[PDB]
Amino acid sequence: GENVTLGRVALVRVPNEQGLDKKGGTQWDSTQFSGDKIWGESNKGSFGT
Amino acid sequence: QQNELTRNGAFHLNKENYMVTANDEFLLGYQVDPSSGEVSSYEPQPIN
Repeated sequence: GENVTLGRVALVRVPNEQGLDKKGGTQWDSTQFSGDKIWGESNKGSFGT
Repeated sequence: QQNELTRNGAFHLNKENYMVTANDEFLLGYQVDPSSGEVSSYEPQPIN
């Protein structure tokens, strides 16, 4: 009966999503036109849930 | 001053949050205040 939080999922938003470069397997990476990866939680500020 | 006229509206954002075209060419627009009404300054400048 020990209910403990193990972490929380990280959510990444880039200013220019169109500029993300396409890797394989429905994945992307940050590039110089995509901006820098903005690390944030979910449901905070401009991030979704 | 160095601006060119176009018609297509395929715009997007860049890393600096400037509305640009596909070629990373910056759009121009009028400066209006958050409380202003009509155009305040008629000299165009990039939209932020």
